[PDB]
Amino acid sequence: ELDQLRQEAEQLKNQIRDARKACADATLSQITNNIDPVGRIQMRTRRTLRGHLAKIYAMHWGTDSRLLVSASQDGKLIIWDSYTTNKVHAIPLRSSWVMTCAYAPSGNYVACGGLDNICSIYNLKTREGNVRVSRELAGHTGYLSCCRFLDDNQIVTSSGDTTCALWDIETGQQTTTFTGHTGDVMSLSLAPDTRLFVSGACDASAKLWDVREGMCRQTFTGHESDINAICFFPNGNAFATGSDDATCRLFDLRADQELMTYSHDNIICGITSVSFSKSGRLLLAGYDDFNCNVWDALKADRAGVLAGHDNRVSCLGVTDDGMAVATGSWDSFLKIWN
Amino acid sequence: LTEKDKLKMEVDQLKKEVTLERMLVSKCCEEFRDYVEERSGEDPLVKGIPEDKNPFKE
Amino acid sequence: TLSAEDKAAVERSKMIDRNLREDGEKAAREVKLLLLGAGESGKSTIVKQMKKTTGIVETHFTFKDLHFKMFDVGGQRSERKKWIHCFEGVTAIIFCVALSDYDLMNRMHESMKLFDSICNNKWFTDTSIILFLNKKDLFEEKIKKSPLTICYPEYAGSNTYEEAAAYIQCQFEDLNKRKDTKEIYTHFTCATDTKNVQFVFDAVTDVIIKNNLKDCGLF
Amino acid sequence: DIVMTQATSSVPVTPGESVSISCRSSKSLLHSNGNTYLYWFLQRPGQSPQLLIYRMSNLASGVPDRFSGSGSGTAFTLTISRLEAEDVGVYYCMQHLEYPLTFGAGTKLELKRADAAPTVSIFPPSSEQLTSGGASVVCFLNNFYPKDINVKWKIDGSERQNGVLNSWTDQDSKDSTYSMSSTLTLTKDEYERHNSYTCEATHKTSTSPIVKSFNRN
Amino acid sequence: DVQLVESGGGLVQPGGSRKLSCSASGFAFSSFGMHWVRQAPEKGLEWVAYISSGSGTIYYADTVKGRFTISRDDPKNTLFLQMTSLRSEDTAMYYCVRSIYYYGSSPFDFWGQGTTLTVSSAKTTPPSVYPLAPGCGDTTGSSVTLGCLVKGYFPESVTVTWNSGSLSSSVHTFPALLQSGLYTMSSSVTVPSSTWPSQTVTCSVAHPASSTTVDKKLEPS
Amino acid sequence: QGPPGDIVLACCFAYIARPLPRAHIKEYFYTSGKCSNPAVVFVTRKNRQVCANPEKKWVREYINSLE
Amino acid sequence: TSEPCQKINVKQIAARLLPPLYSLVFIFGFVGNMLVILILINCKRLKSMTDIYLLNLAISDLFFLLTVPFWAHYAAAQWDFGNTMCQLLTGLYFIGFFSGIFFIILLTIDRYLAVVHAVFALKARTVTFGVVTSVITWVVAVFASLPGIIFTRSQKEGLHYTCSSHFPYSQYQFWKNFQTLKIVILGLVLPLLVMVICYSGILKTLLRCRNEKKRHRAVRLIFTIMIVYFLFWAPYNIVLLLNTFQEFFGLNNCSSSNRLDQAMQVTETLGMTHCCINPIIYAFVGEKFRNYLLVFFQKH
Repeated sequence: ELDQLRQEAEQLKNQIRDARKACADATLSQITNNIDPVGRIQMRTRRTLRGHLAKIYAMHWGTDSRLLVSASQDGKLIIWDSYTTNKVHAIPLRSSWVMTCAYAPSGNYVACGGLDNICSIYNLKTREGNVRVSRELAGHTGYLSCCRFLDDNQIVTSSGDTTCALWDIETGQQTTTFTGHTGDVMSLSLAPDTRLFVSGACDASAKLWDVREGMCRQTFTGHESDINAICFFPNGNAFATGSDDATCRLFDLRADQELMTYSHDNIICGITSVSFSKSGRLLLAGYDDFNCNVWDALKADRAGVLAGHDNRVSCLGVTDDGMAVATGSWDSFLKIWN
Repeated sequence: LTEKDKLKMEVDQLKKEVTLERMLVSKCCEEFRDYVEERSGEDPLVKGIPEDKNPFKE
Repeated sequence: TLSAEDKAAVERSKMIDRNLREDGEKAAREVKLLLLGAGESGKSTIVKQMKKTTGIVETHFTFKDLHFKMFDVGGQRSERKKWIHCFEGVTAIIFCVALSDYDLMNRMHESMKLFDSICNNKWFTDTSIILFLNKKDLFEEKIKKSPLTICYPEYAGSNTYEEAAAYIQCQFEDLNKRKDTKEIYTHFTCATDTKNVQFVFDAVTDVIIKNNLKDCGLF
Repeated sequence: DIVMTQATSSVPVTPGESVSISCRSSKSLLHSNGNTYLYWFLQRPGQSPQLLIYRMSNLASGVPDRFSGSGSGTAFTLTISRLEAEDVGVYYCMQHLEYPLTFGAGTKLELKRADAAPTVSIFPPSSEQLTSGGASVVCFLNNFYPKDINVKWKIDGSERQNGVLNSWTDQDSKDSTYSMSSTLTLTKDEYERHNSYTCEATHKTSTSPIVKSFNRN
Repeated sequence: DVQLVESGGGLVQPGGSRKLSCSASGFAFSSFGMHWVRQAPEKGLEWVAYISSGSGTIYYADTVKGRFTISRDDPKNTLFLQMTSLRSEDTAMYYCVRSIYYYGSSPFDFWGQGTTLTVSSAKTTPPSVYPLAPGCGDTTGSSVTLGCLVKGYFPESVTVTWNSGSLSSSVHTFPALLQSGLYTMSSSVTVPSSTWPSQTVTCSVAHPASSTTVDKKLEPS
Repeated sequence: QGPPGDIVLACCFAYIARPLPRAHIKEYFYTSGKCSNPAVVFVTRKNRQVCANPEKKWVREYINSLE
Repeated sequence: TSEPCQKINVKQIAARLLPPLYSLVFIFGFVGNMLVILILINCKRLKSMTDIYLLNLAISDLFFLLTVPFWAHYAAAQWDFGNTMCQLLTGLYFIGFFSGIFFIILLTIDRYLAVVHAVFALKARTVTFGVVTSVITWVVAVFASLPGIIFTRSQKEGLHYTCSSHFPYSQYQFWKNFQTLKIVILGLVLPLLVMVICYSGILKTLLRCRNEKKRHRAVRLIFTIMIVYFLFWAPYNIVLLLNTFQEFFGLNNCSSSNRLDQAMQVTETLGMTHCCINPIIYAFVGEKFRNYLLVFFQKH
């Protein structure tokens, strides 16, 4: 009977692949052949933030595109003012094994977690003047791979036990659980409206979830190995995934299939972070070969390279207004490029 | 059980996914191209950014 | 050029910077050990000998004027490939292994495979291992009862504690391909005296001496 | 230094109505970094000040939303959309662009009420004071509005001006009325040299001032 | 709750010295820069002193530079202003203010309750109390006003009550004024004409500085 | 001891007996401090270099006059 | 009727020979010192005492070697700068010379502290202590240099120019002994006294080590350091001890005085070589610095 279920699943997969092939009449690259190349993009480092004493594992831009939080497993959450390079806050964490950080859209809270299996929320605007942890959300059983704020009271966290979760910060309990992944979840990406989000896991599949009802809508396959990063296209109808196969794949929610692959035989290192520009014409891919790359999303040819780091680019982000791109590496230096 | 329920949920998800209606890749790619073209000209990281209006200056 | 309210911000930035620099200076004097094992490998026994939160558990203590911070990954139940690289800078890797599990695909072979995987690693090409061999008191009666060859088909020798233990030790220590850039210490940890902590102290002293030599340039 | 100028006082306004308080600086407070450094503080009767606005547009925590700040580089305004009985007090503008921090003169927001004529009572020197060589004649003008008022002293019909000490009570927190005191002091013999004494209050509630007099017999 | 309690105020002769203390509780005292701001009697505010966080920077107002020293004991959560060569112009209420400076902070967000400092050479003197009853020919209306005059007292701290605080709805206390180097005020109570002289009306005047308490019973003329 | 270079100059080995005609004397200089004995060398119209004892009374007087 | 023994028979040939060797030893040491300074400042900086001690030693050697070319030109033709620069160059030369030795001693003490005492030195190896010690040793070096400086003057005689040091006559015979008693005790006796103890402890600790290849290489390097230092600072200092007491050994002859001067030139050249090789000995030894140099060279 189990063999019967497996056979039915395989037949369903075959039917789905056949349907996708029937719907894959063309690809993005050909229809954009008449668009002139963006040219050689040569960004320069306008700032360098040097306060961390260990590897940088997460950074997140503020909604005002000036302040940014960054987490390092020296045990510190440092909030930088990128305009003036001043350290606004330096929160000491209870567990130094931080793997993720979040800056609330309102700017009032930050969140971080990691191998401690707990997501801690820090209140930045307490009257006492000292940042203090307001809630320790403990309902996971694995490392907190990522976390993101829906608002000042809702947070989504994807963990290493293969389940994502939606929390109620005030009550400290788990509001909803998102199950359906087979391998560890490595990233999260809220949609522009924050109604639905995509999570990438080690199964090489990115799953679409609707926050309110807590179901899974779609599964996107096409990667040959794990997915390290996932970014939502600003339009909110597509998202780009970076994988260990040195390939960045563009996926569409409506078509439910891959639109483009950004790779060339020269580069054989896995991705670590992916992010789009404000207009979506550029895809910024942080690599483990120490060199960030800038892909012309409409042409797939390398628009440029960002080589200013001496270790893995662990995190990459773009200001909400698209003015600058912050890259944080394992050498403890953030660099703002523009 | 765990494996049996795992297979059941996988089959259910596959059913739900196969009920989906998929739009042609051509139209989606055209929409992507048009959306990027409408806004590429004003993207700071694509077009040259003069220093005087650059928030990051020395 | 700076507003009267911006110099205060710069002063706060500098004060935070000099606070976190001294915090890192303090952290640089901590001996970070990573505890590893499998099943009932006696890791609880090692913690007891030394002496709410799922995942990594940190235990800090001081012995003979040195501060140890033992990180027991414990029940992570996750792909180690995605969270082991954060321990690249650890000082030493304590590795507990049961010797009464030679009877029980085998538990000894599982431990051996885990040891090989975590010893020959992209990130632990220099960190020294400290292998603990637990439960020798019980393994004594177990080897008196049944032969060890049931676990090692190639084993050739007598069915005695000293030789069985020597063979197990040699089999574990032969798994490291890079014998020149990292050493594998060993101690039959069932010893209930303070030797259990003394051996770790000696191994960490040797490792830090080697690191200091490498920095100075002698090595 | 930077000189901050305000009006000495603002027109009293009724609760529920909007009100504006202006301040101005001798130099532009708009720094090159975009921040205009100006803080608006409130000091209520018998209490310590408290921040209302910081950097000219930001409402401090715990401040009701009705308070708002605005203004150009060298002219600033604090607007209360709907006044309350709890907004009475002094409003100060302060500049933080350069040290030293120079406050403003302070605008004293006070309530408005229906005009009421003063109740005037005259009191002669007590026998106790008369035995000590002094003689104080006292004129109490209770429960009148507005603040401005005049008091005149006469002795047997002859005006006197010097030797009068005048005191205004702060506006009553319950009925919003003012109460006034005029004290006219003499040596014992000088006071005893005359028989009748009088104080007249000239107040806007009556064209003819209200008279209160007493004869020493 | 955030609290800044000041102490050390009182009476000081001109040319003397005095230390004002500010005890901080309920917040991280060491993260905040501190200010001392003075308010002269019946006048506006004037910035006096500023000490940064960690004592890394200090500023003084020109009117006080060289005479006042600002310091902070973080372990005890205390702020000190030591004043030397006090002048007559230095009499005022001194307020302790906290101020944290970074991107988006709100400086000057809390002020203490203030401490009163009186720099004057006047000698402590008890008050002189005089009753104030209607004149002999005074007309008896529906309500009658009685009062008490307080003259020639120093320092400026006297409390007047009527019938041990029972009469407070119609009680008025007039602000003190300087006369002949001392202080003077008056106080009034209006009561129904049927209650006086039927019921005794007494005013109690307390001068804590001289530790004096005088009760005067109003008597009809 | 001393700095690098060729820094090798003629050293003095003997002292003059009595003063020579002071008129013909042009200049004077000291020898390198490395040499064994102290001495002041005078150059005359015949360019003759003659030693002297700086601790001597008349040599000291001549040095004082010429300085 | 004669004059002091004319030192021209070998003096001219010596002054002709010297400037080529001074240019060669100047370029060979300047390249090493500049590479060391650039790599350390750009790549890895001030994490422990050793890092800043090596930087300070490199800075001292850079000064000493920047000063050498001026004296290299001195050999060619004559001295053509002036008295103020004659004093300044000697001062900078001695400053670098003494600072290099002091920082060698500091590095040798740091190695002993790091190796022999590991638990104890785990907390004492802080950058603050290193920097305060560096400034203190700079202050000590300037103190030992000033006595040499204040007696240096440029003599403009008719025949030629001189840029040497002339001691006060009344105390002339005294100070030179001091001038020598300061360049041997700070040159060999104290450096070797510290080195013997430090490296004896280091070797005793190394024997306890287990490896059979890197330990042998380390012992080879230790003994190479000791013997090369002694070899390159024994000849000059010994000939100085001879010269300051030239007559006590019965060398009262022109021939013996010329032998001393020729040996002085030859043995000085060795010392210049010693600043030129010292950075190589203390940095280019199988160290992580080798890989840093490789990678940073690949970056440019």
